[PDB]
Amino acid sequence: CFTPESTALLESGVRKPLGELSIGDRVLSMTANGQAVYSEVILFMHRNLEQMQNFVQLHTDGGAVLTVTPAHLVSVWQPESQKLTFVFADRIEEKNQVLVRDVETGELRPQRVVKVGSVRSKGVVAPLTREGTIVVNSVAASCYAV
Repeated sequence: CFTPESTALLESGVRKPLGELSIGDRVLSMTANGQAVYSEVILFMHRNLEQMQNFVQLHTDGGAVLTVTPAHLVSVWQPESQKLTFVFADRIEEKNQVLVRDVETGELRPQRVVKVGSVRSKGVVAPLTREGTIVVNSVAASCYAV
């Protein structure tokens, strides 16, 4: 799950916080091969704005900050094997590479994690897109926490 203040990018340039994102909205998502696409939000697997929760906070070298629950699946680039995979947020370490939207090109490109923090805050949201993934605060993630 994500925090409700986290940002989705909608198809017509709109930004919406996850706590106000609605079914039917089309949001930026990443395909299994790493391409950016728009995908409709079709349901919420979880949506509780009052639920207190411990979150991992991943800060990237380019200034994206992803706040997700420990078992949330986050996209990771492995440069030695040149392969995209998913890793639990709680397993991600500094210097691991996540996939971040470049404002210059709109592509999702690898960026190093520069800080791993934690926070306890209120509200959890898990929108599901048709693609099964979502770009949140410019960082590519699964829709799923395990």
